[PDB]
Amino acid sequence: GLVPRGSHMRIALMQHTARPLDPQHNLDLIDDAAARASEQGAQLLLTPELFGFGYVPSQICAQVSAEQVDAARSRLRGIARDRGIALVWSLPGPEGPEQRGITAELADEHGEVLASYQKVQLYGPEEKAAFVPGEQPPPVLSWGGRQLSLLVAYDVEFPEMVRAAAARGAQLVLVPTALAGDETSVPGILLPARAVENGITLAYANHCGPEGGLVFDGGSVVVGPAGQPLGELGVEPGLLVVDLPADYLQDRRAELHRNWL
Amino acid sequence: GLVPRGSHMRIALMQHTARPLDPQHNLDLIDDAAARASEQGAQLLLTPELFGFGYVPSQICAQVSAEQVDAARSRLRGIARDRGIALVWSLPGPEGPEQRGITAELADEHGEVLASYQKVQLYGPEEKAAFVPGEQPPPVLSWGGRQLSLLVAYDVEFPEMVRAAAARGAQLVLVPTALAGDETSVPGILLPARAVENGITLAYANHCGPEGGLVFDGGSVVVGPAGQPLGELGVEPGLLVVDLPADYLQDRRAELHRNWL
Repeated sequence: GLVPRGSHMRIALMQHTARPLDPQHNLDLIDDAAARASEQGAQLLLTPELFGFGYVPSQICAQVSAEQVDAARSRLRGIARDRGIALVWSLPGPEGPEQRGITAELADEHGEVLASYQKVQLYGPEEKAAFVPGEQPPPVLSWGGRQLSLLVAYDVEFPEMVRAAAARGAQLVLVPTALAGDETSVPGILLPARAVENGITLAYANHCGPEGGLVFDGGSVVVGPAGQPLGELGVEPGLLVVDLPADYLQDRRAELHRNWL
Repeated sequence: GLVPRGSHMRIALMQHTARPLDPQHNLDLIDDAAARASEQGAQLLLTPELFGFGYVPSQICAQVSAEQVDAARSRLRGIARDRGIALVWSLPGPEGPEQRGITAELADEHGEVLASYQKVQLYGPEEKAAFVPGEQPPPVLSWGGRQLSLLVAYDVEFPEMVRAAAARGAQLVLVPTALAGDETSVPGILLPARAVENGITLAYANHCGPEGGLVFDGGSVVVGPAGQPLGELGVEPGLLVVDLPADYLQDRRAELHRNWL
């Protein structure tokens, strides 16, 4: 409903089913969600991993050109500006098909790209055959009165990746994902710990349905710093809208830890 | 009951209330538990943090001598040998009161000390006033057909510490603890993730009652690699006896992670 008293940030997560290799369809779905989110007074929309082309790594590598990626990117920056909402998307990277990774980018409500990130932790042999892993830590930036960061999918399952964001000041970590196979331990067990162990909030936006030979779990969720869900979806398409309201990060002996991994 | 078909390791956890500064009492409680565990066919007993002197950091520093610590240590090695059970205990370290830490040690059923470890992550200002932090990673060793490791209390709440054990081959991480204040997120949220994110089993043995001005939570638990409790206690004294039956550790990009903490 109405924006509450103690909240100045309202976010939205898109959970839907993409059509493999049909960016016009999938980007129309993101535009629809962006509009709906903005109508409900959200200031940012998070969407799932590789949504624009579908989660089809091998087919992205074989069939999607750099010019097609750029065309999608341009449309998404357009959606952010035209729907007046910050937008996090995930696309192949901008290089050629043999040299690019899986990315996440944040555009503000004016359409400016504020931050870009390449997935460090690729999942499985298909991703590793289709994409180059990222080599840079997660970005952290001020937006909306807080420090936001980006990670993609499998990345959040490594405590190191979330710690790398929180070490740089992250408060709100936004994670496009694509999680299939009834993997309940990721949102059920790992995400709450990532939140608690860093004192942060995490938003996790999944696909949810038949798509590319998989059946995605849905279960999109926003987890706060106590490890509790602030909002969660089930298995069907939906738009989750959430108002956001030990000192592990100081106590950790990082100079020793770094030598022990 | 009877040792089951698919299990060759049965462990026990002691959960009890210690009396501050009364090692004879507290070590008699460990001897009792060791006997009971051995009668029930356990091969190893895990006991809680600082149990022999009570969880009273400031008073340990002010009043407990190195010779008193050594006397306790000697009795514990005696209990392991005389009750014919491997034993994990936690005592002040062996140096003088201004130079020692909080330790965990594993003795085998012959009373041989197989491994010793000094707590790296001290909790709060009282611990930090009474003890020196450890500087060495967790030990890992073969016992009973598996690779065992040690950590103490607060250590397990850092993913880095559990990763350091699993990186060295740990399969079973044994954690004396002292957790008070109805801190449900530690066993409820963090321990299951430590298990899942490494593929390991963890045993967590707490105090449980009035002791040293705190009321300890109990909730001793053994968590398996799916994050599920294999056995758990409530808030009262007890002896938990448990039969033990993505490739994160390979996939992690440790050479990058180490630069990002």
